[PDB]
Amino acid sequence: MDIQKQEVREAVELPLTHFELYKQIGIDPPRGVLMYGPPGCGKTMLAKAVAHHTTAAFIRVVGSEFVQKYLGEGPRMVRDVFRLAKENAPAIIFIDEIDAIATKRFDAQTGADREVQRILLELLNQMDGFDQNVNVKVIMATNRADTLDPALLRPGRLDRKIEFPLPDRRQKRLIFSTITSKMNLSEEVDLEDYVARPDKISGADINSICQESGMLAVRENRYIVLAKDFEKAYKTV
Amino acid sequence: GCVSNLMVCNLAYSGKLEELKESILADKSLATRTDQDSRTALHWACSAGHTEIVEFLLQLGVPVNDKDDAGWSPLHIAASAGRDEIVKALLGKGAQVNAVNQNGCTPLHYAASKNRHEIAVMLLEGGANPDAKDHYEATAMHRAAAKGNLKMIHILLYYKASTNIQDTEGNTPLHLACDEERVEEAKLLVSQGASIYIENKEEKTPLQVAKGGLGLILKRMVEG
Amino acid sequence: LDKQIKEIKEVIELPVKHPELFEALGIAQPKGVLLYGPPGTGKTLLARAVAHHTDCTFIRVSGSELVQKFIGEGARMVRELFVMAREHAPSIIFMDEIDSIGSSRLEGGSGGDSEVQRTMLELLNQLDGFEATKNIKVIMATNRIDILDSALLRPGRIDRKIEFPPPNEEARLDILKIHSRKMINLRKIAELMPGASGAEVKGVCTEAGMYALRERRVHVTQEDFEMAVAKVMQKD
Repeated sequence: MDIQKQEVREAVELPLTHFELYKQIGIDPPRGVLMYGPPGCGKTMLAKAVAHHTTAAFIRVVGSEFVQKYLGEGPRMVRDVFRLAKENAPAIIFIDEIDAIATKRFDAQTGADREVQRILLELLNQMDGFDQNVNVKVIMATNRADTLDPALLRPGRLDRKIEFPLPDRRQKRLIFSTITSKMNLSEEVDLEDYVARPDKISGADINSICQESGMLAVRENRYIVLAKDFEKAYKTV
Repeated sequence: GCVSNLMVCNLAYSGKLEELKESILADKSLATRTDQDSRTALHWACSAGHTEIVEFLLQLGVPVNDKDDAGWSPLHIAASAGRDEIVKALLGKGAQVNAVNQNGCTPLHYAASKNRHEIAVMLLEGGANPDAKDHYEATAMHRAAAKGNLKMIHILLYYKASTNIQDTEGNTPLHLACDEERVEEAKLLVSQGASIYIENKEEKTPLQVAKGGLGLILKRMVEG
Repeated sequence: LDKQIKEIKEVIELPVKHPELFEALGIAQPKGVLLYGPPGTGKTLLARAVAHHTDCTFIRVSGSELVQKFIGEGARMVRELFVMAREHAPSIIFMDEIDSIGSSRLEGGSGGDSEVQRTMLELLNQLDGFEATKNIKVIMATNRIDILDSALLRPGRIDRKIEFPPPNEEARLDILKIHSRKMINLRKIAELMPGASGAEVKGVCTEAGMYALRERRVHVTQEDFEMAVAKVMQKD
């Protein structure tokens, strides 16, 4: 890494205070950060790291929070989160899995998805009008970008495309130590074959895999997790 | 409270000298009793790293080759734990230097990967096999070259160890050293006889794996 | 980009502010100009910069792929774009997505690009065929032999030829003045960093805002741009 945490650091959390900086420095840093990586679910460890480092609100919303038979409450929700973002604290909006609301469709029998993507174009014009004197920081990541529309990835909207196929061995040691340091550890719990093999096989959301190993240690029969739940959690999930 | 079901394992873990000697000298059967993890007082005694307790257990004549349900020998415990004197006692009693655990690893993998100089020199001195491969077909040079253990690779090359062990994918330890941008391990292994022609199943050369012009000094050190 | 703005003011800015030159000079309407060369900088930032000084909109054709799969099945659809151009009279048209060095097969790429060549043929046949409103022009952008094919499709009747100028001295001073009027000594730093592109100075500013923001300086000093020169010389 060393460029992901630095670019997201100075482009996300440094402008998160004294709003006058956005126009004191001139060109406001782009707020659009598009993560990738379809092996695992992912998109959670960094949202938690920001949720613990930065002390602010976080109004997370699943990508299908407004996909209903109605059309309202869209600009009401995003407008209320905008006005509280520029009113109380610039909460970071987490819009994950935009492929459900970004799928191509020409037929008019499914005019609900086309209608809510026309609302997505309405708020697209809103964020077009939200480039001057506004407190907004919306992170938008997904697992597949081959089906994403060109209007979303247009320059000026999403100017950061960070790729994360696999973390390096040092980031493996850190991503395993940050979760095994709190949980029950032992001498059989080793990071050598688990730094070698998970570096060969492509796998994201390693923290979620260790949490699944916690679901394999939730029996309370064995007080300390061992290599059986680790390798079994590797071959299963 | 208690981290283990057997009391002798909580005593061997908590370092209760006089209480472990009172319990074992009061009942010799408690020494070799098995727990749910198929471990005895020797496994936890070598785990905590106490000299007098493992010298009492090994003094009475506890089987040094007692494996758990997976196959974790006590030498993997003293080597992987990072305890010099415990490895001195286990090697002093005749432990298997090439024991096979669940994944077929040897104490040279865990000892060498943890950058333990004295444990690696003392294990290899007793007659350890440098070319011993686990179930994943990986030796200790993949891990030592993956974590940046330069001096460990060097002292492994003191005992005439091979540097062209193919992994389960086919990557040599040079691919794992150059993958992490280890310039010193690349110049050392290539300067000592590393074969760059051996490819993996992905058909990737060590020059293409490394970036930033490192393949240029790789081929430069190969031709030169 | 001194040659592009100096040669573009009388081609684009003629129907904008001084239409009397059409009668007092006896000249016709320039239908457009094709920009050939390395698409480093100035293909879109300058079209939208001059298009921003004109306060006009920007309409794209998007003759590349994905239009036959995302938008139904696909169609020609240039007359509706000419009605939208009729409503928004100041409509600047420019090809940017198809501008690539990959269209050099001459077997299938000459056809796939020849569909856009047909699009600009019929656009030059409607524009050259009749003129209802002003400020209707098209700008081409290609890198491969298709430039010589554009010369094969423009028989010297209504066309303009402007080559991509290198980052000359005045070509950097004037583009830094025009790009500086929207927002320290910019002259000497505009003199002491020759490069390969036109917006390289803007790249120096973007690579300097993180040091003016890191050091919390009230004004960008010469040392900040001096570091940004090393930054662009390490990224480039």
